[PDB]
Amino acid sequence: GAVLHSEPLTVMVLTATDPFEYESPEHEVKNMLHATVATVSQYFHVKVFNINLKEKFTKKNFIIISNYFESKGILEINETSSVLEAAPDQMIEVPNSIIRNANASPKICDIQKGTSGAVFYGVFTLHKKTVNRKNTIYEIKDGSGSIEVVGSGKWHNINCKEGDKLHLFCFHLKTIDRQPKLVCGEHSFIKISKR
Repeated sequence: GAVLHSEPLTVMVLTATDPFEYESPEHEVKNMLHATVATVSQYFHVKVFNINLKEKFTKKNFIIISNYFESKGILEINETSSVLEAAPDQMIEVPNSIIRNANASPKICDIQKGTSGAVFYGVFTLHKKTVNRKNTIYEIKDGSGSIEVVGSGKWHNINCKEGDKLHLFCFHLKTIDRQPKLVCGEHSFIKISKR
């Protein structure tokens, strides 16, 4: 159950992925990208479903979004949304603290406290990989704990080795055998950093 934001909101683009394939709710494969943006008070993760907007979602661009959606605190832009270039006199002053917050990853111990279905993003070191038959277990670890990431579909058996860093986008928390795990969903994405 998403909510609709009708009013213009000026944001500064912080980061954006390249386009990648995903399956839509109508069971069609299309392209999307993940982005992060900031107002003067807060940063947001954004799912961008209209790939024609990829040039507007460039780092340090100022854009004005309207008729966009929000689910679980994540903003969603689809074809029906409006994304305009901000005029020079429409720029906003984003404190560097917000940008630092946006780039910070959550600690695994805090992911482990999440409610079922909570959504997380971050960059984590791969500690152990178990390639099963229908899915792959990527055990990630930081100084606060360890958690299993369950990858299937596009994220089954990806080309990585223990020690690499995995940048996880839009994974969600699920209890599996009395244990919190991160699992992929419709809009999940992984980026590998070799080490």
